[PDB]
Amino acid sequence: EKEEKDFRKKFKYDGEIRVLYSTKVTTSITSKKWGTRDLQVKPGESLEVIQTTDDTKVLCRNEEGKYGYVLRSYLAD
Repeated sequence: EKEEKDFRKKFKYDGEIRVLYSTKVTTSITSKKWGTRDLQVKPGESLEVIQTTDDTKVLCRNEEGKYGYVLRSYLAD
């Protein structure tokens, strides 16, 4: 949706978005920390995991038609 433009906007990343290994949000996930390029996901939830952004970063995707980033700091394996 129009949300894709929001993600692609900052995620000008040109790749093959495909949830290959959907990881589960660890209760120790980010619940307070929220960034413009971050997702408002909650700890203890499950979302689709895309490809690794840089080295230790997994981009989650929601059927909501919007994407979000997650730092390895607070995320599942």
